[PDB]
Amino acid sequence: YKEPTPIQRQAIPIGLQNRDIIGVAETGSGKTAAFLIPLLVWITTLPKIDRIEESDQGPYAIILAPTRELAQQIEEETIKFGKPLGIRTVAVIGGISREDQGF
RNA sequence: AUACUUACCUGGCAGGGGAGAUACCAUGAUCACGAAGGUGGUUUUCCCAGGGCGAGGCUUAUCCAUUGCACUCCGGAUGUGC
Repeated sequence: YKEPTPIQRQAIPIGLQNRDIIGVAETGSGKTAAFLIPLLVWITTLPKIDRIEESDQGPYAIILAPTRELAQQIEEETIKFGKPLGIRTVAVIGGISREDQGF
């Protein structure tokens, strides 16, 4: 990602203040990274003592999409950002086996 | 209702008798006439599995016939289960 897209330029700093956002822009405009980046900053800067939890307590974040097709787009991009950072992403969507999903 | 599209939930794999035997047919088998066999038929014997046909018999009631002398069951009809 060589340069921030417009939505990224403005939404990222608002997200870094923990503020809610309504972003008006269409898919293809770099929305996904705009919301992913403040989340990754937050997660990876928690103290290790605080990133510690022994029981599984579900996700730090949920990203809801209207369609399976859009959800998968988001997933692919989330993986490519999250893996290098040791951040795990799971897709709960239709068109996939419930065994695989359940697992 | 039907067809497709997207999203969500779901998601094991594999099959269709078996085992013998076949002298005969095909496979016209690459070494001086030939393989054996295997494979595919055919026929047949086992292990047998599900159907078809229902002769005969068992059981019980309505109607009909019967007043009959036997000691070899045993008139007709119709219907539920066997």
